[PDB]
Amino acid sequence: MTLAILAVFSVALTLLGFVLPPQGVKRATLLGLALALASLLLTWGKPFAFGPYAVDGVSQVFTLLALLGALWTVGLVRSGRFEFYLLVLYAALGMHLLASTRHLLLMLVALEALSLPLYALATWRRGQGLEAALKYFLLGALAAAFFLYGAALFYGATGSLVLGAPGEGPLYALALGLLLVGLGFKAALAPFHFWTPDVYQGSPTPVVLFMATSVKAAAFAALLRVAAPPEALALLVALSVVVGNLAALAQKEAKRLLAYSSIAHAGYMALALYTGNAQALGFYLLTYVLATGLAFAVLSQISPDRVPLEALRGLYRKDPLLGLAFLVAMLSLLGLPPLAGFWGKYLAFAEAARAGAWGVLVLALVTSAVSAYYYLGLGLAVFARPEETPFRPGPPWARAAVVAAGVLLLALGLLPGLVLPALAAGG
Amino acid sequence: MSYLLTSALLFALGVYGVLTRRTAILVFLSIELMLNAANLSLVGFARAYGLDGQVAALMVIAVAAAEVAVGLGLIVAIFRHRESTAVDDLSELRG
Amino acid sequence: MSLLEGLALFLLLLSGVLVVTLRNAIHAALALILNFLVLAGVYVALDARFLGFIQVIVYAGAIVVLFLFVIMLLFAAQGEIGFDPLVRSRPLAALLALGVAGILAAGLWGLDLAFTQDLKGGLPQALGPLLYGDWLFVLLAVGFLLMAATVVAVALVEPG
Amino acid sequence: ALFYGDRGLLSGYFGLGGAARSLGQGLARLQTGYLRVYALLFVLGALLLLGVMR
Amino acid sequence: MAPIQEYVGTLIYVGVALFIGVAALLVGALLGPKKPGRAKLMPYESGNDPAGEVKRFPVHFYVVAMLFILFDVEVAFLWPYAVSAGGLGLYGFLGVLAFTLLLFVGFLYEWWKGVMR
Repeated sequence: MTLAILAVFSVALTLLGFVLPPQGVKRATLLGLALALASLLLTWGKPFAFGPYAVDGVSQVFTLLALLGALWTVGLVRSGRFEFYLLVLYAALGMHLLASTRHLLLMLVALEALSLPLYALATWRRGQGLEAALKYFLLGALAAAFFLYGAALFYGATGSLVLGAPGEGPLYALALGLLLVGLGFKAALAPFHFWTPDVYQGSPTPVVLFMATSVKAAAFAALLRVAAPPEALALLVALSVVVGNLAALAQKEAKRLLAYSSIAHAGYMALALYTGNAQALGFYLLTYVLATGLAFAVLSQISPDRVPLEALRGLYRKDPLLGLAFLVAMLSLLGLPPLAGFWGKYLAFAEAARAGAWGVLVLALVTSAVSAYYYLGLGLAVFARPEETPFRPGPPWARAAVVAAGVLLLALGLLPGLVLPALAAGG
Repeated sequence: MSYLLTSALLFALGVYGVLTRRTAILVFLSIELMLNAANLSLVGFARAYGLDGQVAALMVIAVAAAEVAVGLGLIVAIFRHRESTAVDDLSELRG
Repeated sequence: MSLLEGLALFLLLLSGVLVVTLRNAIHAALALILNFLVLAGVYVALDARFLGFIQVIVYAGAIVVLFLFVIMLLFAAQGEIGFDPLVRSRPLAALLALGVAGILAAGLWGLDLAFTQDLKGGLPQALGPLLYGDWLFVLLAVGFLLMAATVVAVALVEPG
Repeated sequence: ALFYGDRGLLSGYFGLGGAARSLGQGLARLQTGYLRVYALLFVLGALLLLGVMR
Repeated sequence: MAPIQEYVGTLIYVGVALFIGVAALLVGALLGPKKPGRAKLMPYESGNDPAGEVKRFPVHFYVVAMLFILFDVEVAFLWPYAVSAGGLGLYGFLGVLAFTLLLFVGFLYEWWKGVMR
């Protein structure tokens, strides 16, 4: 009954914004998200299904992650337009619906409901932002067409539109492929990656935070429901990680480089899809969401429009806590011990090796070592001499958020045997 | 069965449209054609598997209408002040 | 069947070719409306009647009407302006279209299905219990999506 | 001579790193910024996946 | 339900109507003086500029049309409940009421914001 809370708050605030100041509307949105998260906690171990809508461990964990990312990205945004919060609420409900169902068509409806408000949230009205929004909308509608024809071929290969049906040979394979195309585009996997660098570079940094956390979480949640063949999985992972890290090498801008890094990270997470453990993936995504939200909150404190690499430098001298947290996030995204990003990486690789994919796992690891070049060129740049760069050292809001994110990262890296025991039913 | 093959053909036609068209609006139109090809495949398979693909396609139509509304609003906002819609005119974002 | 069925399928294919070929936006849209009409006729022939009627009403009656409104507000009929022709891209696009047709043709080839079910006409009389029922949740999600789309477009234009 | 040879070996390691970077910038050059280019590459990758599935 | 024979009769109706329309067009086009002149072909209003050069028309028409597509989708969903009503009971009534109220809240937002713009 968390979806009920989400829908009630969205519909109410829609009209309430006429009599309420946008600040009051933002307060209301924050309260609703926190209350939904509290309900998710109190329902831990209470799987609940009504229709095709189903809340299980996966729904709980991934919607927890999405709610966290949405709370963080809303905290930063102070625009006096309550619609800029209505859209976030809509996207949150849509991603919950996406993660909580197996019905392909309801999955499509949830996809559209979560994706449309992001297209509008990508409009700071900066000229690049319109180009980004246009590329995003066009490629997203194309992928929606592909996913819909895949659902049709699924309904062709089997009498139902719900995943798990037995499935035919080549036609079922074709339907599975046509669903995987859209799901990977939404997960920023190569060779469907081209939109991600442009969109991350064009969209405002807090929005990109929201995206790179909640969108990736819900996307991998829905991916776990598919029975993706190992050869297709191998191809996606290889291309994604290779192109991501390589093209990230060439990037001069922090947001675009992070987009390519996120392509490589989606490639990594796609390994747990071999077995679909979802405990390994739940943990991985917990760590990655925290780290990326941290990094993008810092990038938002630096500049919403665009942050170059040199802007990151001197961040320690400016704010030591911010410099240290940014370093920790870069390391957790590199996947290095003793951090929870490393534990998520290890769990995904363990699922992959259990699936018996060796060459693919090796290539992923090589490309991950390649990623250390730019991961260090970001984390260590914090200590360089401050060049001319705009710096607004955040509110205690964002300071405490970034600090708590880094602390949770390191704590679950040191003792994953605390939360990892309850990513299943939740004992 | 001819209907499902015809739907695949219409899908390919809409793909060619999306690739060839210079205008965002005509790209979106080709996308709508792809969506309707999918709806026809759904209707054939609903005739096969008992009518659920009909309600499916209905929901699909509703979703298509919503996304059309949103995308046309975006197209207008991007090319109201700006000149010719040609999508190659926006190349600022590069690798 | 096949006599007029082949006719209807040829009309559908030709209308799609027109909508993707013609450089006049108005002419393409009109080809697409003809496509939707032939497709609703095929729907009726496939015992889906209410769905064909809604395809005419919403898609043809409303959706492409809004499309025509947009392209008449912003003339854009002669699309080939600001070319960046990339002539090499036309044969590559034709190739990609042929391939996306061939892979589906392979997936559906050697595929025969039991098209024998008594839909009783895709009438809303029989479709209602499915829509409000098993599909009621999907319906509510769709309605929420529509409301969100209204608010999205409203805040999206909103000059200020 | 062995010292200079070790120096040159380290330089070849540098050359390998630069070859990796060059490959990376070619892959970043793969993204020109034209939506038609992005969409063509997208459809290409999707067909490649569907073929691999067999 | 109803037989397909009435639908074939509907096709016949359309064919007859179209044939009669084409006949009327042939009479009108063929019977005429046919003296084209430059000023006669000139659009309107004494030399140039009936409309002349004007920039893109108001988006008000776009707004009306988009509103229309969404509410027409609404009506398209309301019709199956309109036919199958008594069997769906209070539960179907409540579901359709929820759907209607959602889209009416959307309408109320767009109205209190208004489109004179």
